[PDB]
Amino acid sequence: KEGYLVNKSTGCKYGCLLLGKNEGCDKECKAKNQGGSYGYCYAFGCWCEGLPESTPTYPLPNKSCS
Repeated sequence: KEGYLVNKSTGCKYGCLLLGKNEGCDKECKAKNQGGSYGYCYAFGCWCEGLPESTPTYPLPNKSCS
């Protein structure tokens, strides 16, 4: 399961504006905690491809955000 970097506390995904493979997004989306294989900007959200079934994906099952 892939998906945006949804903040595990607020349920707010880390949204981009500049779509495609964002370098900054790559850093967070393909970060250690994330474990993803790819990190880019889908619909102004950090879409982490290669994501574990353990890594939460927007939106959170606790809280929602924009």
